[PDB]
Amino acid sequence: DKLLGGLLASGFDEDSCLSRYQSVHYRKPSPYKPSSYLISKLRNYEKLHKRCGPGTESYKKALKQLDQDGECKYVVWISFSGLGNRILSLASVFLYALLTDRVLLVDRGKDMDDLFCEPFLGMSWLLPLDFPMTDQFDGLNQESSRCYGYMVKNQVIGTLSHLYLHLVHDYGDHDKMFFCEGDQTFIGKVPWLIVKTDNYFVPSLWLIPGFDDELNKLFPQKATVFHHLGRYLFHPTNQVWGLVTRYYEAYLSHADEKIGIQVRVFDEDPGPFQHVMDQISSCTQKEKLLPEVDTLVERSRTPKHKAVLVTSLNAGYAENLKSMYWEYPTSTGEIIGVHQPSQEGYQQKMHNGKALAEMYLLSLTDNLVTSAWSTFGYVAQGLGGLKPWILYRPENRTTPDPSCGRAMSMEPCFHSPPFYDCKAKTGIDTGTLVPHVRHCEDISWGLKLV
Amino acid sequence: INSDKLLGGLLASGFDEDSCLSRYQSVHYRKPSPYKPSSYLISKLRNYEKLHKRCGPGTESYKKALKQLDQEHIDGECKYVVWISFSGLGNRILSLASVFLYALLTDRVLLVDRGKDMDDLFCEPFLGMSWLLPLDFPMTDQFDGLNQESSRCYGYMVKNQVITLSHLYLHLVHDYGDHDKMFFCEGDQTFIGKVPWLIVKTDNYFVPSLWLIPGFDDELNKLFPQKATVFHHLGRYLFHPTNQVWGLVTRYYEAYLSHADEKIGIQVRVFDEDPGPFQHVMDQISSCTQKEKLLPEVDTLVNTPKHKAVLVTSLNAGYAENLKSMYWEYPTSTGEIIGVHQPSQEGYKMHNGKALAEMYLLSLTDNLVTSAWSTFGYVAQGLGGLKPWILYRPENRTTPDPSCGRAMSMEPCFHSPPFYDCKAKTGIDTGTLVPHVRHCEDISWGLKLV
Ligand SMILES: OC[C@H]1O[C@@H](O[C@H]2[C@@H](OC[C@H]3O[C@@H](O[C@H]4[C@H](O)[C@@H](O)[C@H](O[C@H]5[C@H](O)[C@@H](O)[C@H](O)O[C@@H]5CO)O[C@@H]4CO[C@H]4OC[C@@H](O)[C@H](O)[C@H]4O[C@@H]4O[C@H](CO)[C@H](O)[C@H](O)[C@H]4O)[C@H](O)[C@@H](O)[C@@H]3O[C@@H]3O[C@H](CO[C@H]4OC[C@@H](O)[C@H](O)[C@H]4O)[C@@H](O)[C@H](O)[C@H]3O)OC[C@@H](O)[C@@H]2O)[C@H](O)[C@@H](O)[C@H]1O
Ligand SMILES: Nc1nc2c(ncn2[C@@H]2O[C@H](COP(=O)(O)OP(=O)(O)O)[C@@H](O)[C@H]2O)c(=O)[nH]1
Ligand SMILES: Nc1nc2c(ncn2[C@@H]2O[C@H](COP(=O)(O)OP(=O)(O)O)[C@@H](O)[C@H]2O)c(=O)[nH]1
Ligand SMILES: [Cl-]
Repeated sequence: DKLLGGLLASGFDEDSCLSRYQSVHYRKPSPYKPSSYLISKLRNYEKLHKRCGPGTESYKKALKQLDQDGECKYVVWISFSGLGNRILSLASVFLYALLTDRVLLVDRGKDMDDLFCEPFLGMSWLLPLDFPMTDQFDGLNQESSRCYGYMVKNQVIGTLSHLYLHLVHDYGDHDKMFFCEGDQTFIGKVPWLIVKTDNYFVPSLWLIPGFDDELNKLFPQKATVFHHLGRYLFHPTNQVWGLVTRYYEAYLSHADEKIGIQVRVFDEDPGPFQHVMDQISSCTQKEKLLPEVDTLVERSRTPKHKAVLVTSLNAGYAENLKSMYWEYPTSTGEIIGVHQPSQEGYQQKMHNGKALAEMYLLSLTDNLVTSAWSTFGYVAQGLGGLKPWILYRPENRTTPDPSCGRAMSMEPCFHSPPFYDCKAKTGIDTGTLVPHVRHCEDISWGLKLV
Repeated sequence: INSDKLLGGLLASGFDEDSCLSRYQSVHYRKPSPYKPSSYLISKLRNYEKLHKRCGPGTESYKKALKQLDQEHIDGECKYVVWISFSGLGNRILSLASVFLYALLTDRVLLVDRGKDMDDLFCEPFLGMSWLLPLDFPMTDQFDGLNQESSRCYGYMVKNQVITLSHLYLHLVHDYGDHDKMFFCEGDQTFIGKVPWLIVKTDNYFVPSLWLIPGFDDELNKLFPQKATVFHHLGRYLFHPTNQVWGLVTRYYEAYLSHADEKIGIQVRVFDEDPGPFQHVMDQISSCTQKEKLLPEVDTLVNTPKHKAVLVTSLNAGYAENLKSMYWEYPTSTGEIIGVHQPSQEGYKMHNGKALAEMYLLSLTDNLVTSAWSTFGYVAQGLGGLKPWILYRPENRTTPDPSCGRAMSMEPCFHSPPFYDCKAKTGIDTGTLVPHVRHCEDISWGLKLV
């Protein structure tokens, strides 16, 4: 099923985006099926987009409104921050567009169209380069005159022609009013919304009345939001897809089982660090993801091949594993090969291409280990429909104990959620209101769907 | 008993299997050699085993021969040649094979000084006996200090015209001189053939000059009707990795190489004070493998392909990393699927085990590129019966042009030959006497069998 149970629309040009349908030959089928209601929501979204998208008459008339009522409403996502952040925040803004009957338009930035194919059949999701507010995207912040929070603060609130929503991690109490029901009703009248964020803000949408009922219908399995919208939205270009297929076929395709180890060390020193090496071997072995080796001369008595796919900025962790499985027999007899695609040293177009391909490769494994706080790993696990084991975030360069725990769900984590009761107008722990929105396993104040 | 498991009669049957798994199992991992050992050679090795059983360490005969060393002048039942463990592993493997050939030509028993690790690396080669020099051999504590000035050095005696003896030290190290080189003269071999105990220190593959000695020439021609198979046969006969080293081979083969349709070996050695890696060496490898059609070009302007595995060995990982990137980043011109693998990056016990394992892994490839001057490469090509493509030694950090050329034959090179006409007692170019002994491709000073 190259259509993912109805999630994807047929009729795309194969050759211009090989990954779209051809990736069926590379993963196992997801056991999570999209709701019939979500499928209808997306087919109808594509009709709205054909009706209102760039190049249409309707879109031209709506531009003239920004400048000088209407039947077209929009939300523009600004390109900003690292790739993991961009994939997650873009999926969030898309969900928000579905909840508000808006058209999503994508600021291409430097490379989004170099990485990702078109997701909406017959139109394009890219904001035209001549959109007349493009020169202001960089400057837009909490002090912008059309920043919603800045307008609340100054108490400046007819209907505005447009509104900027500051949803970056450094946002304040006024910006956070975005997550309140009364504020959403006001914002819903504004034709043009511009969003900047580096967070996966999905979970808090489930706490806004009105949205909650719609979300219930869209995702009866509440923790499939990113798994469905992410696989629907993001398809690597042929350039990026080449890195995926060539690495898969050369190094991973002959394995009975594949284990992804997504290694991310939030430290200015590049390492590698012995305590992280120790965390990894500790985790994979105590969870029976990888076998022990032993030093007995007398051996006991066809073996499965396991490929270990390690992604990191530094290759020391994979080299450590490689050596160990080369130097010693496994206690179970299994055959273990360790593979790492790259060692880029730090974040830096070939670099973004490689990072996307590596997230994609991780999403092709059978069992996945990820690193606490890493959105690199959230993307991999979401696209793969994979519930990882999480390597907890170490303090004072001490190997955490326990070294890892299983995730509650495959969902990404919202790192900077609001902690606000809109009704009582006072603070509250938003991770203790409903059973399906809980604090994240890797970051105690984050939120995620379960 | 001319089973492929016995290398066509080269190996004797009857060895205990579990104590040396590599011995007969070598068959599962290589293809069979098209070079058949002559039945003359097979008879000579069986009869060498009878003599070794009669005269070997611990026998009543050995013990009786030890008493000849309890005096300056000595007729016994048994004569020996003792090899001193000296120099790097590639040097030791080749020199030991040369001394063994010399033992065969002089009806002598070979005893092997185990040094620090010969018995941790190699199994016993002579059915029913040990080839190790006993640890209480009277002269072992002299081995380190024997040299050209030693009173018992044959060359010293020749120089000072002071010539039966019970023993004689033969200095056959690369720094030897004109009087030591007299070893390679027929008249001197007649004197030497009288001495029951010879002690040899060498770091050279001295085989080729034995072919220029009357007497030996006739026997060599019967032993090796295909002249350039000397090391291929004796090396395969003598050297079998212990179980601990064989585990390095099999685990690496099974994890990384076993699914390939073709394997290309690239043995990289850079004789330079800096560790590198050097761009001009990368360019050389790239040029060599592409112009010789060993590895395909890539398309930078983009049904059932074959899987080709590239096995790179080097102290520095920079060359394999560069190849791996190029083949990941760009599609092959041919559609071939290319995987790049390097076992170790030693940088400069477990170490000697890995070096030996890496030599054997190279010896398992289908086509082999080697570095000029490198006995590491000589061993690997010899064990595999591979005629390599040689990367010429570069001067002044310039990529040579041509970058590589096919060897004249699979034989190793003798780096420090004598150039002396024994009969006319005068200098001569020993590389221009007989068609089957020529100057090496990679070092014009040396000689090889062709
Ligand atoms: O006793 C406390 C003590 O803490 C000391 O710091 C500790 C402590 O850190 C708490 C703090 O962490 C922030 O995350 C840091 C992280 O610690 C760093 O490791 C990391 O370093 C990066 C760096 O940013 C890079 O530029 C550099 O090159 O490399 C390093 C290492 O890889 O930086 C992050 C912050 O990065 C964000 O900000 C800077 C941007 O440049 C960057 O792009 C951006 O990253 C994005 O951040 C978002 C966040 O949503 C998301 O993760 C993206 O994926 C990512 O790309 C946290 O950001 C911050 O929240 C922590 O502060 C605590 O926050 C609590 C929750 O409040 C937030 O969420 C809810 C919302 O309602 C709030 O408005 C919002 O603020 C809060 O309750 C609490 O009071 C805060 O302390 O812990 C870990 C330890 O490692 C640190 O050393 C501190 O120095 C000391 O003074 C003292 O306070
Ligand atoms: N190729 C590659 N790039 C990485 C890796 N880890 C980190 N990076 C780079 O650093 C960035 C990390 O930022 P982001 O993607 O937002 O994820 P996060 O910072 O881990 O939450 C990545 O996007 C890459 O550019 C890796 O394993 N492989
Ligand atoms: N493991 C490993 N060791 C190497 C490699 N290249 C060189 N060495 C080390 O350096 C030594 C080189 O000396 P020798 O073996 O006599 O061969 P040569 O010096 O290349 O002629 C080897 O024995 C190894 O210990 C390599 O690719 N892998
Ligand atoms: Cl450390």
